[PDB]
Amino acid sequence: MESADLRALAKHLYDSYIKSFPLTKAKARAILTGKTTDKSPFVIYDMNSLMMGEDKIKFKHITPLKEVAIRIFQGCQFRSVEAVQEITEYAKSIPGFVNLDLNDQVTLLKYGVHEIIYTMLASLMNKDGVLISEGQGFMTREFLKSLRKPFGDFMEPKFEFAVKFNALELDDSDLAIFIAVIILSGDRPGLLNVKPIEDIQDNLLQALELQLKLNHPESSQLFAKLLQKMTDLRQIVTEHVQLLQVIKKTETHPLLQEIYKDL
Amino acid sequence: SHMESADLRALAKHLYDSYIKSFPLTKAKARAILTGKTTDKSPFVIYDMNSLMMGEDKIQSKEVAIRIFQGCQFRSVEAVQEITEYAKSIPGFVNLDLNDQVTLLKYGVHEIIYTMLASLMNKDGVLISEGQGFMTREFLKSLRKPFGDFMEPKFEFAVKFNALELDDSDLAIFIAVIILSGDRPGLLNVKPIEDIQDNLLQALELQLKLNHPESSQLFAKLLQKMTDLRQIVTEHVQLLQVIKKTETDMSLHPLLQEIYKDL
Ligand SMILES: CC[C@@H](NC(=O)c1ccc2c(c1)c(C)c(C)n2Cc1ccc(F)cc1F)c1ccccc1
Repeated sequence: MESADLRALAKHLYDSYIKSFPLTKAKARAILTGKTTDKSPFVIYDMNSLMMGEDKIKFKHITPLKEVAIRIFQGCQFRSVEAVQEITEYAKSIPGFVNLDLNDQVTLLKYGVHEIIYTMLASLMNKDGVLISEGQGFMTREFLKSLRKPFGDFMEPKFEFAVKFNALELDDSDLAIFIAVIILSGDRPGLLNVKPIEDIQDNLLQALELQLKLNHPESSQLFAKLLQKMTDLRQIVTEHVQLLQVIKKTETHPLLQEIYKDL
Repeated sequence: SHMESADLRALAKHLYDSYIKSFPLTKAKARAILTGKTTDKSPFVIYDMNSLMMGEDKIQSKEVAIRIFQGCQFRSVEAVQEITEYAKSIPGFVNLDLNDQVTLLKYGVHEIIYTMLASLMNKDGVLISEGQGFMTREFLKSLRKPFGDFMEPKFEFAVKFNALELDDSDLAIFIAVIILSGDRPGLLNVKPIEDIQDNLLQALELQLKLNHPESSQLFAKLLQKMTDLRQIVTEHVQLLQVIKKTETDMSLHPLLQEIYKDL
């Protein structure tokens, strides 16, 4: 509607984005390049550095367990569950979300967290590795693909997406509106009242379009390129669940399986 | 109406919202079925062997006492899945050590099932089959030994617990307090667990004061009910040790077995 109101929505989403996500992209980019404050993350590049990292980095997912490739997949599921709760808190700050049907709120989050997890995973990724444990570590890309089959292929697609996605050079204020657009997708299966969802998303898309033009004046059709990335996000989520269904045939704890019943 | 009350009320609203999304049969719906004030919510009442056989196909050639006991396990296992889903929504729960998350769910899931079971109970019986059925207290008490002495401690607690007249918004915070118990055996980090419960205990005190202003010291009486919950769990595990050695042709559900392992 009003151009000034769209900037108010952009400022609101960014303020909530900071409160909901501790390790922002700006903080992650400072770690991946050097914030002139030392505190460089512990790098995991092989099996020996991984065993040293577990004795130094405070890992809160070390259950009595036997192969190494399972532990790494276990750690990435612990963080995923933490991420879902961060996204859920952020989704509640989107204007109009809490007023939606309660079943629709659950549906929008059920199918949206995966696409948001990979979107924000790109903020912690360069072409050589990904930050882990709130930025205290850095697991190299070569060490991830050196894992045995099929555990050596569940991160390479995210790297291929991140290197293309990070080329857009979006900051946290851009991602805050972009993440809100993904959550309010009116085409999620099982929605009961699509109209208010699309109404809010069309309002978020107007805010994102004005945000990208003011924050990236020299990027011609960046708004269009960012919408094309949403298509690539659903391709990986579909590709990941196919690899996830291969899992459950190899990892064969009852109470632990209920906490991680998804993803 | 200070700023501290704002966060406590926000925490109460968050938990109640997660409570509704995690449990499909709330106390409000349970009471609307039992009070019998409509026509579409009337349940089928099972009171003898005849009405038991009459109420079939409610959306094996086993013994009646065995078949009903097997049905209690499936609902218990399904309840563990719902409590596990609600636990992840408690702020800070998924950020704790993974072994502590399992330990809190291991010892907390019993005290919550019997707490919410009171919502489905009155003086004369308990709702079953998602509220479509209603099994009387005397029919369950008439089952062969020792299957007839399973539900009596639960009915006695429910009658005294329901006298507090708590609604779902009160139960949402009280259930969160039960999960974040820092006295569970085998915990690694008690300080982060006690910090979360102190916040939940603070939110429960304000919730009960605003929702039950005429009820004097309801917060103290609600906390004292933990003694009765512990007594039921102790009596329940003693009975299961009898069936384990008398009914060697059946076993508990694997998810239930892991909960009962050790303590
Ligand atoms: C803590 C786990 C504990 N579970 C119970 O003690 C229990 C018993 C009966 C319950 C319930 C919980 C609940 C939630 C309901 C609604 N019921 C009534 C009910 C519902 C459906 C039906 F088919 C028959 C019914 F009796 C348990 C552990 C191990 C083995 C068996 C049970």
